Amino acid sequence: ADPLGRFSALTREWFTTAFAAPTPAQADAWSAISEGNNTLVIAPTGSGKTLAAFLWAIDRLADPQGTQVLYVSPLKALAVDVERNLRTPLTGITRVAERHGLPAPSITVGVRSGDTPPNQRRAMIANPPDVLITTPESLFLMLTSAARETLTSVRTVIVDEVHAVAATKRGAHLALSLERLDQLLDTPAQRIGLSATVRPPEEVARFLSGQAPTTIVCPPAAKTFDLSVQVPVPDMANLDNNSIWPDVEERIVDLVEAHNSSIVFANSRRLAERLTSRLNEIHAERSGIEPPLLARAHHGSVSKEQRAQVEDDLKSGRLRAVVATSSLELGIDMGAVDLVIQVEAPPSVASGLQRVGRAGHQVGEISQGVLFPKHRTDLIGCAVTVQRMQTGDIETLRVPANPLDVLAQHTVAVAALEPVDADAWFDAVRRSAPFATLPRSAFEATLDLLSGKAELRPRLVYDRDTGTLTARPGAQRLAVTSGGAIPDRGMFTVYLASETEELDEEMVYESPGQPARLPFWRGDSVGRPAELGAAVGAFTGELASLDRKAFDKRCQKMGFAGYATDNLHQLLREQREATGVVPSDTTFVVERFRDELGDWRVILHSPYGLRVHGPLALAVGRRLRERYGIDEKPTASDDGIIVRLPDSPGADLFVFDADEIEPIVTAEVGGSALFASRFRECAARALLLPRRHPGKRSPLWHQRQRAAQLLDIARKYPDFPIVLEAVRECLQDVYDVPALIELMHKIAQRRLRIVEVETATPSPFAASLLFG
DNA sequence: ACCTGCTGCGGAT
Ligand SMILES: *O[C@@H]1[C@H](O)[C@@H](COP(=O)(O)OP(=O)(O)NP(=O)(O)O)O[C@H]1n1cnc2c(N)ncnc21
Ligand SMILES: [Mg+2]
Repeated sequence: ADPLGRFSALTREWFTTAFAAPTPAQADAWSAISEGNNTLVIAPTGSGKTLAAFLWAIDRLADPQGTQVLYVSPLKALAVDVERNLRTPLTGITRVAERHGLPAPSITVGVRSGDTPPNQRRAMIANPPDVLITTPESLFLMLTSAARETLTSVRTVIVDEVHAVAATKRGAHLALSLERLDQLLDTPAQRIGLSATVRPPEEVARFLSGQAPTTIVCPPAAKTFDLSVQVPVPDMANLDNNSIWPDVEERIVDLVEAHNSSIVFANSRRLAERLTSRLNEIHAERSGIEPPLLARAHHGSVSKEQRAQVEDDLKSGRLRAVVATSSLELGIDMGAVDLVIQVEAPPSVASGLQRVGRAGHQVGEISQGVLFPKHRTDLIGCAVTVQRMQTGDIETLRVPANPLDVLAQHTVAVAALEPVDADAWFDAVRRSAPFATLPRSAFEATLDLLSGKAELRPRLVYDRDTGTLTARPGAQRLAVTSGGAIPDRGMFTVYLASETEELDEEMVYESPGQPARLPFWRGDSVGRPAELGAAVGAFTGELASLDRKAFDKRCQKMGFAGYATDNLHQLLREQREATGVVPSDTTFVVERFRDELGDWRVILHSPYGLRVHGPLALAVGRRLRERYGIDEKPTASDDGIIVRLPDSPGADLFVFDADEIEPIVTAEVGGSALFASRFRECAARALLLPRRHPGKRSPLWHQRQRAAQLLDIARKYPDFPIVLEAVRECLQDVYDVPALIELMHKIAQRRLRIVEVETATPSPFAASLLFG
C-alpha cells in the first residue's frame, strides 16, 4: 500500500520530505486520476485536495508543447492563491532533481482573469503556460478568440469548488465551455472536481463529466469545527443603545485582538466597507493612534491593487483582520488565519462550512468560527446553521435543465470565429449535463431566434439546407463583452428607468399618514431552501418546549456565548405568549391584527423559505382579487407571507388543494414582477437585447426599457424561447413547487397544523417580518 | 430594530 509508488522517484522524494504522509483523499484520488478516470474528490477543507488534483499532472510534466493543465476557479482570489501555492511543489521537485544530479524541470504557471493587463494577455498567448489558471468567464473568452489555439494540447482539467457552480447557469455556462474545449482536442481532457460540500455526489459528478463516467473519491471525513454563536447584548428587544452594532463591533475587535489573523465575512460589500471603518475606528481609540490599520476590506469593488496587497499581507500574517464578502469564501490557504467570524447567518450551510474552513487551514487542525446574529430571528438562523454545520446537513443541488439562454450565448460564441455545423453543435451541447435531454425542437427554436423570426437584434445567419450557422458582423465582440451568466442586478435609488410621482426592481414593478405597502425585498437569487426551512421550524418548535435545563444543554453544544441563551429563550417565550404556540415544521400560525389606521393585517407564519412562499403568494393574490376583490399583492419572505386588507380575515386564505397549486402558479407567474425581471436577465444573457454601444453591456435602465418593450410583443407568442426559459427559471430554479405541493398535501392530511390567532399588537415573529 | 446579499467582466485593428 504505497500511494506515491506510482509517481517518479523525484516527486516521491519531495512529497516525503514535505508532508508526514498523504491523506486518504490524496491516496484515493491519485489512484483514480493515474488510471485515467474523471475524478470527483469529496473531502473536508483540511485534506490537501489541491495536490490530489495537481501532483500527478505535475509528475508527468516533470518527466523527461502548449498549455497542458487547465485549472478553473470560480473566485479570482483562489486562482491567485493556487498560483502562489504551486510554487512549493515545483520548487521542491527542482531541489530534489538537482540533489540527485538530474536537470531541473521547467514548469510554467500562468493566471488569466479579468485583472490581467492587455500586454500580459498577449504574452500568455505568445508563450502559453503549462498550467493555466483561470475562471469560467475567462475560459469562455479564450475559447471565443485566437487564444483558444493554446488550449489544443490540454490533457487535464481541474474544476475546483465544483459545488459553487453546479446548480447555476454559471456552471451550465461552464459546462458548455468545457465541451467546446473537448472539441479542440484530439481527446477530451480528463476532468477533476474538488469540493468539501457535495450533495448529492452522483449529481455533482454528472455536472463535472456530463456523459463520461466519474470515479467518486469520498473517504471518511473527520473535520473538527469549534463553532460559537455570540450575542453581546442581554436583551435584543430592549437595547440600551440605538443599535446592536456597537456591541457587536466591540466583541469582534476583542476576538481579532485575541487571535493572529481573522476573516470577518459580511453578506454585502457596503457592510464590509462599513465594518472595516468601525473596526479601525475602535482599534485607534484603544491604541492612542490616529500605524497599520487593524482591518482592511476585500470584495469585488475593491481595486485589484488593493486586493492584491490584502491577500499578500494576509498570506504573511501582517494583516490581523480582513472584512470580506464571498470573494474569500473558497479555497484560499492562509496559514495565519486561526479565526473566522460570520456576521449574520450565512446564505447556506455549505457556505458556512466553506467560510469557517478558511481558519485552521491545515491537515488535522480545528476551524474556529464565531457567528454574530444581527437581530432576534437571525439568532435562530445562526443557531440552525451551526447545528447543520456540525452534522454536515448541506443542501441538495440540482443542475438546471435545458437553460436556453445559456445555449443561445454559446451559440453566438462558438460560431463567432468560424462556421459551425448545427448537428455537431447539437451533439456537443447534449454531451454536457444541463442539456442531456435537450429536445432538438428547442435547439432549432433557439437557433431560429438567433437567426430569423422587431425590438431585438439577431446575431447569426442560419443555412438550413446546409445546416450551417455563420456570424453577423460584431458577433464575437458581442459575446466577449457579454460578461457570462451572472446577471446585471441593480436597485432603484428612487427611480432609474423612472416612474416618478432605494427599492427592489421587483418591488418597483408593482407601483403623510395613510396606509402604505411594505417594500418587498429579495436579498438575492432564490431564498431559503425547503429542507433547511423544515429544519428551522423543527428547531423552533423543539427548543420552545424545553425546561431551562434541557434548553441550556441544547444551546451549549452549539457554542452559544454571551447572552445567546437568554435571548433565544426570551424570544420563544414571548412568541409563545403572543400566539400561544410558535411556528414550526408541523404548525403554521396565521396571525391577525388591525393597523393603527384601522386596516387589517393577516400574517402567515412558516419557516419553509421563500421558494415556497413566493408561489404561494401568487395563489393568495389570485384569490384575494377574485374572492375578495383586493388587488394589493401580498409580500412574501423566507418566514411567511404578509397580507393587508382594509377593514370590512381567515386562515383558509392560504390553504389550497395539492392538485390546485401547480396550475395556479403556472397561470399567475406570467404577470408577476419576478417574471419581468427574469425575462430581462434571460433576454440580455441570450444576447438579444439591443445595446447602446456594441462593445459595452447596455446600462440597466436600457436593458429594462428594451426588455419590457420586447416582452409586450413576446407575450403574444407563448412559444418564444425567451418566454419559455423565463418561465422555466422561475418555476424550477426560483420556486420549489414540489415542496409547495407536499406542504398542501400535508395540510390536507391534517399532518401540518394551522392555528388562527388575533393579537392586539404584532408578535415578535410578526414584528420581524415587518421591516426591521 | 437588521435599515435590505455575492460571485466575474473584449478582442482584433
Ligand atoms: O498545501 C496544503 C495547504 O497548506 C493545506 C490544505 O491544503 P488544500 O489543498 O488547500 O486542501 P483543500 O483544497 O481541500 N482546502 P479547501 O477544501 O479548498 O478549503 O495543507 C497542505 N497540505 C496538503 N497536503 C498535505 C498533507 N498530505 N499533509 C499536510 N499538509 C498538507
Ligand atoms: Mg479545495
